[PDB]
Amino acid sequence: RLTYYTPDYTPKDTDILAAFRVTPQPGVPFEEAAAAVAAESSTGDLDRYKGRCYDIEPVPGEDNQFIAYIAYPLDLFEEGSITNVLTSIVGNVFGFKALRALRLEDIRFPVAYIKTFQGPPHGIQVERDKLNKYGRPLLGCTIKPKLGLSAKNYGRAVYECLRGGLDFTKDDENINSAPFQRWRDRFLFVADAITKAQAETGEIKGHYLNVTAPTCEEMLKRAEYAKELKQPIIMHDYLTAGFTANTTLARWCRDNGVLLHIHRAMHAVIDRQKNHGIHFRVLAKALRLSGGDHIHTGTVVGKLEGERGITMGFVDLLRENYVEQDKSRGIYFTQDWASLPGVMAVASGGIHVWHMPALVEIFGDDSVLQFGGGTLGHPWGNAPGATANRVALEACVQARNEGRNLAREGNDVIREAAKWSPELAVACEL
Amino acid sequence: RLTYYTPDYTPKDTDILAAFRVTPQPGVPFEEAAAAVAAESSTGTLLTDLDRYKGRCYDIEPVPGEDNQFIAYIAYPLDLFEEGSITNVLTSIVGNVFGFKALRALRLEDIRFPVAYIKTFQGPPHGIQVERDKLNKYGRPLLGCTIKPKLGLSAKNYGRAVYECLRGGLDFTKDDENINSAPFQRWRDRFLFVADAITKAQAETGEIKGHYLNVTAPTCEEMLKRAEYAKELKQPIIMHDYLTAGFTANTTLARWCRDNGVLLHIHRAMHAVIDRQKNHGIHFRVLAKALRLSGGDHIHTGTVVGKLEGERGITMGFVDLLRENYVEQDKSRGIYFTQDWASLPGVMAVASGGIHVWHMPALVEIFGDDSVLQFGGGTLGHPWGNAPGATANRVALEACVQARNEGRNLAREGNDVIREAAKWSPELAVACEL
Amino acid sequence: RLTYYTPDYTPKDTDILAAFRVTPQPGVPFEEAAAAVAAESSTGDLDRYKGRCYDIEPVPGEDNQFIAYIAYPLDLFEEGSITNVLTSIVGNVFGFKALRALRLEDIRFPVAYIKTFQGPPHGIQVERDKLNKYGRPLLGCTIKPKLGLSAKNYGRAVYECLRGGLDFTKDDENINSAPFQRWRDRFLFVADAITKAQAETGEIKGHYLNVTAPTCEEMLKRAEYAKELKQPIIMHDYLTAGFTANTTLARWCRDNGVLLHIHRAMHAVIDRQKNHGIHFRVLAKALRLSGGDHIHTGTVVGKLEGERGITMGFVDLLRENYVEQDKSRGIYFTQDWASLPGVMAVASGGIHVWHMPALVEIFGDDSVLQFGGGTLGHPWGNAPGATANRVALEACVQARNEGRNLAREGNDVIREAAKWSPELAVACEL
Amino acid sequence: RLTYYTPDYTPKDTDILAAFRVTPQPGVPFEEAAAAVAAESSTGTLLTDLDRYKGRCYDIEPVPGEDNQFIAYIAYPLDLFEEGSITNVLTSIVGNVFGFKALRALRLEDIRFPVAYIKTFQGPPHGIQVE
Amino acid sequence: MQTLPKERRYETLSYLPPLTDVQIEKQVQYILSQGYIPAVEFNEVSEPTELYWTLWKLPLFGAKTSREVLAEVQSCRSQYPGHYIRVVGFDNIKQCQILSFIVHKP
Amino acid sequence: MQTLPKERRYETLSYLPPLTDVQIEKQVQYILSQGYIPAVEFNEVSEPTELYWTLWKLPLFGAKTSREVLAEVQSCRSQYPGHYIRVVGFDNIKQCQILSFIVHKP
Repeated sequence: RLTYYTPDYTPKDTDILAAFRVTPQPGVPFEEAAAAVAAESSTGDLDRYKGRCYDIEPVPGEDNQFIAYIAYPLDLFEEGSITNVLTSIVGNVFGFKALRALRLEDIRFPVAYIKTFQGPPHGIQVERDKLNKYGRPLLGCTIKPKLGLSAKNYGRAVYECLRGGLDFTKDDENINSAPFQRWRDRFLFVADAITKAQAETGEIKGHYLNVTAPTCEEMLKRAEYAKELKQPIIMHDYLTAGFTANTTLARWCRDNGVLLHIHRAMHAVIDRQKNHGIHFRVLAKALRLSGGDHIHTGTVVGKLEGERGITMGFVDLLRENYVEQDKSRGIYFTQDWASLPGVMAVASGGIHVWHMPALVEIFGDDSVLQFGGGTLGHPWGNAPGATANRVALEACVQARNEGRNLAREGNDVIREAAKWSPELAVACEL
Repeated sequence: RLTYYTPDYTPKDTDILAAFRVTPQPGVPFEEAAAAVAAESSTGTLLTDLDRYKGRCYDIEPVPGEDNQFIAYIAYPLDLFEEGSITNVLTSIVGNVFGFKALRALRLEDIRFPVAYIKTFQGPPHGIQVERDKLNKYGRPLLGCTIKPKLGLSAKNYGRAVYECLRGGLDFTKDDENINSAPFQRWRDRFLFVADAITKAQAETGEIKGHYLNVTAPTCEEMLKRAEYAKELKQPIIMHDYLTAGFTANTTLARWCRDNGVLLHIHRAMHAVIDRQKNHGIHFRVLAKALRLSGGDHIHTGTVVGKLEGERGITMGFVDLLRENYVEQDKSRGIYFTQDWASLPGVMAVASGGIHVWHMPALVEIFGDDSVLQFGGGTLGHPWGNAPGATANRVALEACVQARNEGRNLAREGNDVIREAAKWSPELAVACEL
Repeated sequence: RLTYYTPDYTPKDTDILAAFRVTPQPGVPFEEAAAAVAAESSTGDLDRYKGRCYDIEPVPGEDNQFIAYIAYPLDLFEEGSITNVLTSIVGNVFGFKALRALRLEDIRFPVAYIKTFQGPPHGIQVERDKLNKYGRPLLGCTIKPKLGLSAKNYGRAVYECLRGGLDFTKDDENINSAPFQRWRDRFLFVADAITKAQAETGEIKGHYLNVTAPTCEEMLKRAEYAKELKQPIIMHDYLTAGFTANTTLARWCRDNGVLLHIHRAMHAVIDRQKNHGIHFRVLAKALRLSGGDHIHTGTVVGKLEGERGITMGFVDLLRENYVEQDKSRGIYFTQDWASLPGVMAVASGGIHVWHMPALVEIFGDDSVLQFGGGTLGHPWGNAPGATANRVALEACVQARNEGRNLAREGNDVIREAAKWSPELAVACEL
Repeated sequence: RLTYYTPDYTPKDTDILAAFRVTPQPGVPFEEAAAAVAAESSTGTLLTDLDRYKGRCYDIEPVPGEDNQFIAYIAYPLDLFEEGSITNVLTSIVGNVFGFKALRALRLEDIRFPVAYIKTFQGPPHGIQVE
Repeated sequence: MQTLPKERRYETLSYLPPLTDVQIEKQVQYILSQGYIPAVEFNEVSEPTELYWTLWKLPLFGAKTSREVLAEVQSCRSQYPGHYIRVVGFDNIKQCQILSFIVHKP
Repeated sequence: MQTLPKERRYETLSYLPPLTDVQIEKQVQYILSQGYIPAVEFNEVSEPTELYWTLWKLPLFGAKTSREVLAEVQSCRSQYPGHYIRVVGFDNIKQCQILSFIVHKP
């Protein structure tokens, strides 16, 4: 072999670059495994259609590991298919035997190949225009308890969160339909809890109705029903249901005006190990090229400077048009998204009232903030627990719209909003 | 917590068991992490009844020979999950629980879909039995080339390499991973110039030849218009990369192929992201059981010949999970839960390593009759082309099928029946050296 | 040849006459090129199916140029197809080598062949009945700037023009869908700006939603969505998208009650040159026989007596039932439209407040007046800039409904309406 | 005008170039007509950003052997036009610009659809090879 | 420098100041002296999405002076103080309608 | 221990106590000193399902002080006592809208 490692190949602006993180077996030299991670992701008519490696760049601070930049040609891949990028690139390359652990860190879809895709149904700008929610990061409950709640008692907990100024309310991962709660009746009693919570408080309230289904016929008849309840948004677990069902629903949600909340269910099988898998900034690029107006980007509050540099790394990749190659922040390739619409970055960890000064500064306007993730609820319920998370939101947006430095004057603006809010002042401590 | 660790809980015959391989962060005890992997895959950390929908860890069983690792058997109830949705098994079980931060690595080893929950699925479109009845190919492991080169071949040159392999005794011929459609080779033309090359090789030699036409597509509409075209070319078989395209698109095509009589070849592309590390991910015997419940008449189970005794007992573990009706709990052979499939149809186990002529004693002995043997993946073809290259891969089959059917122990008398079949076949004798 | 020049052929009332404007090569005699512009537009039987020339009529005031009247039979052409008239007549005749420049001036579709077509979906009379807008020429902004405006900020500029008494508001040529503004979201936020501007001022407000699309499937699903926003009107760039897509959309807009604003995009590739091309009075007849309830007829204000005689020439051809053969006004054949519905004549040049006395006299009631074409906006915005163009409209219709000669008493009725209107009095000068 | 004539503008590999053959009316200079054919095919004559969606003339190159004629290379950006619509190339580029009255004749000679914009189309159904 | 307030400003001849008795009869004299048929219409509410206005007694086919077309609206002043009275003008032949102006308002 | 009563609580900056004249101008000073375009909008009713608010006179492209952006709303106090007046802030370039706060309520 060793014709798949061409280190003088300055890669074309139409190639589809991929930056693996190879950890080769002991005794395997770095040129030979980098020609091999470019080998079995192609051509295991060969000079034009070859995945070729063009740089090594060993990982600083660690031996026996490097970052093999592979340069796949454009015309190897299907116009508009992200299930052909992951079939071609990461199909038969992670199981190659001369590699102890192979991790796809980043990938560069060019301007030539982003235009074949749809992008999100609605961006940041188009989504906020449809919701008429401007200049603040949006909100969310996650209805706890997950299981067991009948379709109306689930809807009553949706009505109770959405009364308290909460923008959206998430349906769970494992709630698709189940003998305690069918989707036809979950969707009915939720859309009857939104038209009361939108009539009570005039804001456009929504609920991420889970349309993840066994078949793509049962997914679109689960989304065509959320369309005919006049629902603003649905959601879809895009890694258990895949990139053929997501791209089916992407093309639907653009062609039916429904926003799409992509959930990163089962994302941590394939990225959570730091040496093997597919890092989420590839999967964040992969669903910006399939659809999603939202994506969970986890949280920033429980992470160090490097682990939230990486977390803010793919948050810019799924939300900003042009992102410069900044390897310390995790982005390995300068990604031009070619005016593709953005995706929201949904913060959903164990965040609570006091993380509003950070998460309005870290995550900007273009964000959604979920709640109930790890925290022990609110002692007064849901409608005070959502008004706590909405006053503490807009106390931080009020201070941000007055120049107050929310890294230092942030805990002050919660405590001077606990005076003019009683539901906040009891979530002020627990 | 420790309300989700019920160690006395004898699990019911209708629970959906799951055996994780938890590698907890240090200082996290074993019960409290195993209650946690039962926590955030349900009923996360009263409005309902907790004790009816909660996942319960019920046994720990530390892994022998390696501390900081155990096998948390979790017992999810039946009525937590959706009837017929294998993308709701994974959304429930491996959804929110691997990125759990008290755990350094978490590996879903095995999973027991009960008889109550297997019956909501469809199974394969066609089993071992109905696949062999449609193809009229009995008592031998079936075959396949893989069309090299992958990229660059136009659709007619691609079908000439299909027709050349399908003359010389080969049963099937695989379309590649990274071939769905691409500006050199569109699918409408690749399927057309392969149907014109099957019905030439099927009419020439009277066996029902097929080709795994790749219907993996960007959208589920584009997938079914890619499969309904292979239906209208009267093709016997399509294929589908089920982990890139997902389980909603697979179960859509499962239900389609059963309702249209097309065989489904499930290809395990992007499987090694999640089953290759021994500490974290989803072991393939979960993903083998997951597509026996959704569609597929064939699934790549890789190979045996490059692996040790312990690494092929585990590979012959999940070959039995996707091919046999009842499989006993044997953990040295890899299976953690006894699995009644409730007369669900089998899935072929496809052998697709870097394999050639001299492995026909091995892969007819290891993988039985109920198998498919791919070729051309790693080995460098044949000097006389594809049709003498496929007859070398077919005379070596039926020599090893004849030898196995005469008491000849192919483990020991296997290299004799390759050498005594290379005499009566000139196409095999030149393939006998490399 | 010279069996295709039959000068005694008095043409039948069922023929399809065509009056070319041949400029033959030097040395080519006029009988031979006129038999040749009738040659390769047929038969390159013969007595029953040849396009034959029957008159020469040299252009007065100019040598080496004449007006070859060709008389095509009826049964050569497809019933109901204007893409077969232009394939047959002007298909392979302009490229004939013994002709320096060939221009199709006028064409006479007979009563026999107009009845095969649909005509417009709705005429002048049927359109005004649907809009309930009587006795005045209608109005229009064109939303400036063209590009860049997001789907809601585009809709906010539509709401602002349509508040100020403006009847319609045009979507641009090059706005079909583009990564800053998708049609699904442009159409949504415009139909949400019409139901506010129609509820504010009770008049039937409309917007010419651009349904020009790459395919005819993406054009009708772009028009079936403007139908289900209950929109009164759509528009269609009818020469870039062709006469198969208009006749597809004509037959749709008649069968779904949507008015059609035919825009003459790319018209001036094929008629700007006075010696070669297809003059717009052919193309105005061609879309009256395909659909359109409106058509841009440019402007009259920047044109001399002959150039607005020709401009009023085809304005009568696309709006009046019977038009007499008047060659000084440009109409070469007496055209009986056989009670076919009319088309509006949409004035869209650099017209402004002070051209209202002329363009209510020149263009009658049966007209639409666009604005923002070349002029530098209005100094107070859109809703004053539309109220200026609506008071100055109806000040000229008030004077016209009182007998005041708007050629001489026209500038008086603007200046005596600037007193009783403050938004007009600031557009009174700039 | 002359904000649409940027003669130093090296056009990007994702612009949609267009080479007109402008024959301007006399007294109209060459830059001001070439900025005008870049004008009324975009962004016609602070509600948005002009400099991102404007057509920019970037070279003049007078036609040899014939005065009053030049080849205005216009550089339209990518995200002005529709994915997959060749009837939106013509509606944008040759739509509103030939009937422009400061020009006696205007001929769209050539046009460069970039690799970024060719990929939104389908191409032929079947090529030379597949035919 | 000022915006336009939010009024109804009904159909046509409605952005100009409301037409007085001289401008009513001069437009009525435009109806008969151009050979149109002066019909009187009334309606409860004057939005132009209620499409039909209820015709007063006749459309006045043989009406020749403005002193009697207005005198039929003089019979319609006291009858309907709360209805938007209106003199429309129908074309004599060619099936269209031209003049439209409210003469009386609630 | 208490619940939240049923108010409208209009869009954004509306669950906090209603912003006074110091907090109006400090947010207006945030619009100009961050390079956004302070536009004034008004509407009859302030639910966020009526999607367009009617723009007051201009969006104030060259507005440089808060003493004149508010002084344009001072021209909009007496004009519209019953309309929800609002100073929005448009992005100068990149097609978005940021600030939104009601300065006057009926």
